[PDB]
Amino acid sequence: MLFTSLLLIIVYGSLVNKSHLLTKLINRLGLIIIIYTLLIHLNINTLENLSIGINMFNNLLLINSFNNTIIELILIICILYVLLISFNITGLSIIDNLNYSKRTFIVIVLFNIIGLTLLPLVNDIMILFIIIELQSYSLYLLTAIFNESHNSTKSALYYFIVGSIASFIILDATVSIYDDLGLTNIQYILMYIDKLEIFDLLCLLFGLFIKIGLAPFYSYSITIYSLSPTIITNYISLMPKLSILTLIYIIMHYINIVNNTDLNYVISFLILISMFIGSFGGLNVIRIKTLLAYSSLLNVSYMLLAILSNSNESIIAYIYYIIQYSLTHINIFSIILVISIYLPIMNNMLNVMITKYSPIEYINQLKNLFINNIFIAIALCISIFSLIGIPPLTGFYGKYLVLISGLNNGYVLLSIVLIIASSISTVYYATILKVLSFDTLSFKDIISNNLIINTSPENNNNEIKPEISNVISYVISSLTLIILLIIIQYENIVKGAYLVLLYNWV
Amino acid sequence: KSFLPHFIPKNYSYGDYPRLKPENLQKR
Amino acid sequence: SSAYDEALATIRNDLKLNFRFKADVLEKNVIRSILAETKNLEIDNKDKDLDEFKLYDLLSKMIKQRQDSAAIYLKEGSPDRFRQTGWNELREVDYITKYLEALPVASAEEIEAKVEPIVQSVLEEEGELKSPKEIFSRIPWKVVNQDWQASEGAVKNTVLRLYNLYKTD
Amino acid sequence: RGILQLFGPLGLWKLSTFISSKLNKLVFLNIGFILEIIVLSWLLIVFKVSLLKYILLLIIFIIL
Amino acid sequence: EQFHLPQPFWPTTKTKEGEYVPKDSIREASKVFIGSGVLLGGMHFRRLMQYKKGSARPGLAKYLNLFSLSKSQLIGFPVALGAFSFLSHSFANLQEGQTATGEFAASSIASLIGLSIFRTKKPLSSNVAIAVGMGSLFGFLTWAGNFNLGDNSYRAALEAGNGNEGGFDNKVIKTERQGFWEGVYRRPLSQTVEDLGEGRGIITQ
Amino acid sequence: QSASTLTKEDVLTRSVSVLRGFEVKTKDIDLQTTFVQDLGMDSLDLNDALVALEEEFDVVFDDKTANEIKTVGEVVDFVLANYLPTEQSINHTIR
Amino acid sequence: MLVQNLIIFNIIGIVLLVLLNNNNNGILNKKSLLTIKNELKLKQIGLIISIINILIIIENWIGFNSNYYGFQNIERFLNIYWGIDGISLLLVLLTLILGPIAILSNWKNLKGYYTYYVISINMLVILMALNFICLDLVSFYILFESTLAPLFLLIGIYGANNKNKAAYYVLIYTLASSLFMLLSIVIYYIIINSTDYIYINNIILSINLQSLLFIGIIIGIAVKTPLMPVHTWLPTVHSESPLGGSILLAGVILKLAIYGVIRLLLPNLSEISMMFTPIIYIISILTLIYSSLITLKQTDLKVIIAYSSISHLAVCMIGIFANNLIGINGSLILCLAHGFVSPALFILVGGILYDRYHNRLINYYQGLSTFMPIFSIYLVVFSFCNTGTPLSGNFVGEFLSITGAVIRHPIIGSLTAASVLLSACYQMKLTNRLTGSVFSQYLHITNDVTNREIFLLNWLLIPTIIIGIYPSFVTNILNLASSTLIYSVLI
Ligand SMILES: CCCCCCCCCCCCCCCCCC(=O)OC[C@H](COP(=O)(O)OCCN)OC(=O)CCCCCCCCCCCCCCCCC
Ligand SMILES: CCCCCCCCCCCCCCCCCC(=O)OC[C@H](COP(=O)(O)OCCN)OC(=O)CCCCCCCCCCCCCCCCC
Ligand SMILES: CCCCCCCCCCCC(=O)OC[C@H](COP(=O)(O)OCC[N+](C)(C)C)OC(=O)CCCCCCCCCCC
Ligand SMILES: CCCCCCCCCCCC(=O)OC[C@H](COP(=O)(O)OCC[N+](C)(C)C)OC(=O)CCCCCCCCCCC
Repeated sequence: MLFTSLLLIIVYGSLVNKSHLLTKLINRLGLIIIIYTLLIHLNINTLENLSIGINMFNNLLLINSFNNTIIELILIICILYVLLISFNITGLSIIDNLNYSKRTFIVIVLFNIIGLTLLPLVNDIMILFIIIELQSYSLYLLTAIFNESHNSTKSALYYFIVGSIASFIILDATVSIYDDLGLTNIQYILMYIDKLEIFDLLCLLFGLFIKIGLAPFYSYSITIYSLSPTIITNYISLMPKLSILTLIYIIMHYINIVNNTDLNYVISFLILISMFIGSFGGLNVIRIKTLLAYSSLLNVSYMLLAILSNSNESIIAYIYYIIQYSLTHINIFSIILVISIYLPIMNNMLNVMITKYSPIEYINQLKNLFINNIFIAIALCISIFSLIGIPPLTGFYGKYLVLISGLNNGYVLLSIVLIIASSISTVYYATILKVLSFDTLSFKDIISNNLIINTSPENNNNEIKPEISNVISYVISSLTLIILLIIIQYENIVKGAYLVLLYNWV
Repeated sequence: KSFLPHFIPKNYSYGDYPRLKPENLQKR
Repeated sequence: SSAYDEALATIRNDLKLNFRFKADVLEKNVIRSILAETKNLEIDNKDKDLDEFKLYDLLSKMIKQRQDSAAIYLKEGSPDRFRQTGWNELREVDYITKYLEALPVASAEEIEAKVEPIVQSVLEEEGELKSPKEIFSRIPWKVVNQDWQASEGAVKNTVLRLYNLYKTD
Repeated sequence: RGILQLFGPLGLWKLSTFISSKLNKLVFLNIGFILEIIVLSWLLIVFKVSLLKYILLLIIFIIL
Repeated sequence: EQFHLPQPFWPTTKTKEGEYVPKDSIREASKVFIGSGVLLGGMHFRRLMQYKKGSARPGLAKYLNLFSLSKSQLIGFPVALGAFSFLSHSFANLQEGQTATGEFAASSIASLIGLSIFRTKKPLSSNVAIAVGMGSLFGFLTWAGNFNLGDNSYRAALEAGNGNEGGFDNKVIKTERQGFWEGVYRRPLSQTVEDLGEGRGIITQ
Repeated sequence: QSASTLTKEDVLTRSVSVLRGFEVKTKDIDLQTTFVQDLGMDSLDLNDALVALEEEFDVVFDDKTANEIKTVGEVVDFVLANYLPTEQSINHTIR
Repeated sequence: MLVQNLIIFNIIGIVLLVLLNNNNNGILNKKSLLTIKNELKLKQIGLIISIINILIIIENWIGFNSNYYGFQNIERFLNIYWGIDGISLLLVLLTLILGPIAILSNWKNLKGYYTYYVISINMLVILMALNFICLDLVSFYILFESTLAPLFLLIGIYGANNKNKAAYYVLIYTLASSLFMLLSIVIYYIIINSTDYIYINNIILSINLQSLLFIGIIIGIAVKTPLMPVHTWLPTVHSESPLGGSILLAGVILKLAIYGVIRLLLPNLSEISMMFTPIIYIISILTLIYSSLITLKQTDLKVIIAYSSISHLAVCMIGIFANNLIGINGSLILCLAHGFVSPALFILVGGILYDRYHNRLINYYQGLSTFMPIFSIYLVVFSFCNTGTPLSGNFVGEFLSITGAVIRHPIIGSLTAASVLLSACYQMKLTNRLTGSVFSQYLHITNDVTNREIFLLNWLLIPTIIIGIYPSFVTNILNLASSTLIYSVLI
């Protein structure tokens, strides 16, 4: 469905005239395509049938219940992202027209979704190299979609070079495995899992660790996420981690067959450093996207602890954590895009320059959100308290399940460190909450006729005009309550995670 | 005659806090 | 007058390292400005030798001027487009302070320990304190070169710091 | 107000300020900087794992 | 009669008396000292070539300055690491095994030896505080069981039958002490006297 | 990267050094030192000094400013407000 | 019929206040009638909600059996089992009683946003009350740390000048320490596959593992009582949080640590609790002695009250760790008595003096009995109650806790008797100064204690005297539940 509909959109977009309205309607067509793709995938793929694992296309691809769950998650999260570009986020032309300016926006997303879904399914070293480049190239194009932006082109240049080096490392690892064994199919390689250099697979993971911003390769990820536009950072900082982490879990599943203790220590060493940089790094920063980049690094480290353990509880921990983190990731960036309407207008010290690509760029731009919009502020507070890990929010159960897998497999040092890192990271998490609400009682009797929303003309002075459009506000409302009220259906959701099998069987 | 009680420091440096001779107000 | 030669040797040596390694431009501007001021010190203080105390006063004068400039810029705004002129003054003070502390002299803490007993005595032996002049009269401004290992300017500013703390009114 | 503040909010703030200042200088867009770190990580593969703690002590030494 | 104190220590594989062949402290420490010196010295010369390759490009210079080490650091680092390798192996041989106390001593002393080289322009007490901090971190590292408990984890114990998969039975009392991860319904009273002692309510009032 | 790194004291220090390479009347130059009276500069001598000061700080005085500047301090103020680093190639910054 | 009714009614109560106040927020520039008189009609509804919450537990109290061993009112809700025994029943009643008292304390002394404050207070009361009726470690931890989110915002919004520092202290001190308790809970769920109270009490773990579990749990508890040297957050929070926040924190939150010892340490880690008892006594004795001496040098009026709570809860920790029924009952009695006297001292200091003069420095106040006689009467009476004078519930709790400590350890447990002298030293020095000498030259004559402040003081004084004179109202409920926590093998 994806491939066939992508070709039609490519031709149609180049035929019709260039306009913002047609691009937005074409974006809605892409939304229907992903929705149709989800319906088709759910019709034929079931958890019970895929438990054993089914080979496809001359065994080049292998789909199981573990892989199928992530693919369904990828399609769903992509649907929520397209809603941002398929509908209004602020209702203001000066702000929203950026999303409708580039026609190939929906085309590049559909290219990347194909790469994202097929990556966990790779069963050959040749197709592994092909798919990882297909996903990587699509991310470079999306980072450079705004080619009139100096920062966007600079970030894409940085993204291309770092990813290309990682691709070379991935290619170098697969070639070294072929030299030792002469086989390209992973299942054939598993026959010689006890006779190949298991550190060559560590070289493969090193290339994958670069693509997810893991330490010591964290620096480029933070720089790219902060410079890129908020609409672009929202995608490139979450989507690559959905597929690569799933593939890392499969590779670590194969590595644990021989159970190389030296391999675990090296990965533990990188996880330990990533928790230090992830926690202390965000303590002294002024940009919100820079803060979220450190937050992204820290949370990936938590998931890697579950991946490194690679046990039955790890499947439950990883599947739950990746789902709830994605929903929190979408909710936070959705709120950030909307709340740009409450920015004061100058009418200066520090000569602060704010561009149309990132209207919200500093943490202190979130000031007085408790007064400007109490419901949106609480929704952000719930999301932030979830990242902290306050129970009974979705974030607590994610860390609760990760700790179970870590301590069950004997990672006492990492479990204690991850909890110290959580407390350290709470400092900058609480700073967001301090900016939102701690000055409410002093600024309650204040006058703000210079906000961006105040420039919006009224219709007839009698219509009750909402400040936010129907779609984006509903998505925030739905995601916020799912995070808040997870205790109601927590037991059944984990039971669903009980049935996700990666060749466990019995 | 009068003398200061015990444990009264001769000197202190609390940043820019003014430094004055310790005086027992009971003896005023 | 050899410590001044040793102290000036480091300043010139650091400039070569800054240029060779392409280090901070501001540090290069700091060092080149000190050598300009030090050039005046050579001309003006000729035939009177060059002790470290006159070098300490030379560096102290530079530090206070930039602090005075920074105190105005940080209040009224910087004139440059990027509003970095005020912060540049503060960053240059750190470089000069780095060379100021490298001089073989006593720190302000030791001088404060050698001046506070004098300040306390004046208050105790007179009842009330109104001006630092009464403290200056008891300062031996002839033997403070190896006993206190301080300069004229170093002692003068320290007494003012303690006088403000100890002023009754 | 003393040792419990050194081993508390005041001491941890000074520790956090020192550590976070170093990490702020490590984040800048530079191809040569990130390239060397990637190549440096290849030494972890080469080195025998019993040297990890020595690397850990070396890393802390550079923070100073 | 020693005092009855709690023992919050994770399980460790023990070697019986006569085992634990000692480690050659000199040879192990010399490999770290020589290896660290060649790499740190070798990279220093290589970075000098990068400076000469171009010195009019601010971007290259900024990253080179961060990785650059002073002469004292180029000397102090191999000595500190070499001293750490020697003391860690030397203290382990004395105790017939590696303990957090020995690693705390090995890390703190070696760090202080190194700190006295490349941190000369600092108070001695300042270097002692960092040495204590550095030593405590590696003592905590050994106490936690390095990066992984290995065969002392619950997963390893569960596979070996030392877990709690079979439930519990009060009618079966084991004279020997249970496993670290094993739970029981009822314990011998003699074991309680061993752990706590007679006194405040055990056996006697 | 592309930001001014000048200070009022450094700009004044280099301004004095440039002006001491000419045949000025007095070597004591400060912010309030006037070109016409204290330095004894005529029409062409003043313009020679202004262009020489332009070369030092890599700045260009506009026509209105150059035709109305009176004191050295005004030159110092102009340099601080208007100086910018010259844009480098793509390789100098990102590499 | 308890947790289901309590959560559903309060959730409906939260929704009701949100719908009414936030209906006209759509840039209407409106005036409305609910906001008249500082949102009186919205404060009144929230006050009624707190009162009804008390009636909910009273209906279940009628069916409570004091002669039945084990948990009663066992209920399944949200995939969680809930139950009540003797110890849980009394602590729930104390938490719900302080609900209306906390709301009434800030009736007309907030700068605005009363609806947000009312909802936050009621949410905290219910969350803390639910923490006494959960029947597993995971549910205990969820409610143990869920209160941080409403409390962090409450302090940061309605706090004093240093509210920002106080909000960071309470959020980080109580979370970084509770995470160490979560590690012990995770270990239980790994090796036993369950965290149920009854299930884990019957399991004997290795003496080394019990030591590790005890340390992880005690770190979360010791920070929350609090105990030295992890106590420095509490004086900052009390001196900056609003009066209603101080009442809940001093009256309920600090009692969760004592209840945590009952549930998480005594019945499941009994063998290691005996071994740790000398260490706990040494820490608590030093906490009691040091805090009393530190209180003598404090100048902030509300900080003095904050340190007084540390010394009293040190006695509670000493009593609850005694392996006899006298010490255990006395610790529970002292917790209930402290739950009334301690908020009253904050009301006198942070609610009466502060609401008039807005300065908490001690140098501004002396001779207050000249123009505030009603204030001085309550101040003196509550000062004697805080010092353990008989006829007050504090004396019954302190005497039995000291007696139980001596029975547990005659030599070092005798040092707990120093609380009789040390508590009177700092408490009376404050009261003697506030009432003695001439009226302060820095104060203007103003109103004495009003009717609203009289109501708060009287209905906090009444439970203290009733418990002090006839503590058998409390002992009868506790006797069967508390007897299960004793570990001894007499042969
Ligand atoms: C009772 C309640 C207790 C609660 C708290 C318990 C923990 C207490 C921790 C105590 C240690 C921190 C407090 C003292 C540190 C004070 C820092 C300081 O004074 O300055 C920073 C110092 C450099 O000193 P300087 O900047 O020049 O300051 C002037 C000093 N005269 O910079 C340094 O030299 C520091 C050494 C370099 C940095 C080392 C970092 C290595 C890792 C440290 C441990 C972090 C562990 C994090 C684990 C999770 C993340 C992995
Ligand atoms: C010999 C080759 C180079 C060494 C290997 C470096 C790469 C691997 C380290 C992983 C982290 C990558 C960080 C980025 C690479 C570091 C590059 C570097 O060396 O820059 C030095 C940097 C700046 O130092 P600065 O003094 O400000 O500048 C010198 C001017 N003369 O100084 C720094 O701040 C860099 C240190 C970053 C902080 C990393 C901390 C990692 C965690 C350590 C503690 C572990 C936490 C757990 C502790 C308990 C464990 C039981
Ligand atoms: C027991 C389960 C309860 C969970 C749900 C509780 C309600 C959530 C808020 C939705 C309604 C809303 O945001 O409405 C806002 C309300 C009403 O305040 P107001 O003064 O009228 O608003 C101002 C508008 N004015 C000025 C025009 C009058 O205030 C609240 O935020 C109170 C409830 C939240 C307290 C705790 C926040 C952090 C929660 C973290 C969870 C871990
Ligand atoms: C095991 C029991 C653990 C108990 C809790 C541990 C200590 C908590 C300290 C509170 C910090 C706070 O409140 O963060 C806020 C403070 C603000 O500092 P401030 O008060 O404004 O003064 C300082 C500011 N100045 C100088 C401008 C006046 O920022 C910090 O310090 C940031 C670092 C906090 C990291 C905490 C991580 C703890 C890791 C887990 C334990 C090893």
